[PDB]
Amino acid sequence: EDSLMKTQAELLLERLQEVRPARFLSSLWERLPQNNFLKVIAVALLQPGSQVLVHWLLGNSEVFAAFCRALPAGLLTLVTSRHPALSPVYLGLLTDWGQRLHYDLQKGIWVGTESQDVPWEELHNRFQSLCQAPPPLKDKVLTALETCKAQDGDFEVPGLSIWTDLLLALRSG
Ligand SMILES: [Hg+2]
Repeated sequence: EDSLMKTQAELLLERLQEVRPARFLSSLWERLPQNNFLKVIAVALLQPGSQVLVHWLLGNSEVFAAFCRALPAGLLTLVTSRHPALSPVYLGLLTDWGQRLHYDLQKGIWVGTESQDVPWEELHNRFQSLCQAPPPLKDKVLTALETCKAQDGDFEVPGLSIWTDLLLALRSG
């Protein structure tokens, strides 16, 4: 199941620490259904190069952007804890995605305008998960959120700044 997926992740890593191998990954990405393949890469990133997988993910910003949308918050925080080069990249997508949103006064939420825009609940959930991560990570996340809030003007009233609002949801008194 996830035993199929462990096996497949082992086989992909064994084939990469051996063997292209950026060219292998690119042909696998064009050939395999993307859903399957993102999950296998996720498992490959968590196995006891690999640094070859990471480099290739840094090199393919579209592929990693989909990885970051498709996979659960908690999985993303695991992957990004182990592989810190993926960290500023995750945070940058998150920041970009959050900037796309605006405040719908009638619904009382932050909403996008394009199909691909990330929902508020998803952004909230990704940051909540990142904010419960082991030290080097929790602090880079916190700083990023504060940096953006300060950039918007350090507002505390709701509906101005997504970052004000996210930090209010994320902090508990
Ligand atoms: Hg931010």
